[PDB]
Amino acid sequence: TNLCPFGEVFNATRFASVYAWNRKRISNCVADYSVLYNSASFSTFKCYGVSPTKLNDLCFTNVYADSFVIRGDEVRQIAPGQTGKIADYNYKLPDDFTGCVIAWNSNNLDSKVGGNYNYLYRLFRKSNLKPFERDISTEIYQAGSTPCNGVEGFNCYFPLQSYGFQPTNGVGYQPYRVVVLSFELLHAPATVCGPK
Amino acid sequence: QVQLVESGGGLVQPGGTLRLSCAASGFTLDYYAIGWFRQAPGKEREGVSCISGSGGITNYTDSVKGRFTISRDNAKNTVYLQMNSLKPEDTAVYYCAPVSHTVVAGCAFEAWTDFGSWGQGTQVTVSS
Ligand SMILES: *[C@@H]1O[C@H](CO)[C@@H](O)[C@H](O)[C@H]1NC(C)=O
Repeated sequence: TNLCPFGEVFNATRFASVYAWNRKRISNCVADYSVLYNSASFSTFKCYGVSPTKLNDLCFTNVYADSFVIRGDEVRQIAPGQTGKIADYNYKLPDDFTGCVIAWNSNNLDSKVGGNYNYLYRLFRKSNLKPFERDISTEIYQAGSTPCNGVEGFNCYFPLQSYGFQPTNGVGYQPYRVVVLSFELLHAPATVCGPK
Repeated sequence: QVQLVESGGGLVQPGGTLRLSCAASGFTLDYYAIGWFRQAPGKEREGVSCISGSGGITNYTDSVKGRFTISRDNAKNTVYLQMNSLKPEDTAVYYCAPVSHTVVAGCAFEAWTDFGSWGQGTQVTVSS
């Protein structure tokens, strides 16, 4: 039928912060993954539960496309079972994830000479996120045994920080755009097929 | 005694340059937004420049925008204030103190309401 709007996800001018990650639902469409690999600006293109070279053979009930910016050296946290402040406090995949993780260096768009101000990550949380949970709160975080009463001060931390990407950062610190495609299989007819 | 000991400073002519720094004593800096403040002769301490915990966001008052650059090195627990194109009106004692983040992880100029541990500060004099 008609073709899945991957362009709107991958070529969006602006991306979300990882703590406030974006989700777009993809349904009732043909998903030609040749587009994606053919546009070889990708430095991460990996899948779980499916083979990356065989995507064009497959059908799913729904596909979800989550997207955000992190540092290059945090892309490794975007995977089932990983630990670290990104996997635990910002964006968590389930252990049984079926889908693909794609990432590419976005230094030319997302870094700014004054320091990018909008890309944030959560660095403190009372407990880990559940898979696909999204937390946008900005409550002062009680790191000690003294209650904070909503006021920032010693051991009473603001819970987000900015990456501050600048064009001159080394490559592990440069911004990467990330798209996580979830391949959902429910007891239902399948609405996202490739050119099998 | 939690404190941020200021260093650097001194006497320069108009158009001169200074770099102040302030090092955390009794705590570590990493998660805290820090401001630089200055107390000109007979005046209140005014915020001049602030930087968020990560270093990613900075803010400057009008009279120093374009001339001062704040930065930090969390591994050394130090914050810096590079001051260029100095003017007589920049003459003041300069101090560091923790400030609050804004809810978008930026920084505001006011020291924590609690905070009483100003240092000695460091003297800056700009004169002909
Ligand atoms: C992104 O834009 C380029 C240039 O217009 C295009 O070749 C590419 O196919 C686009 N990506 C997707 C996923 O459509």
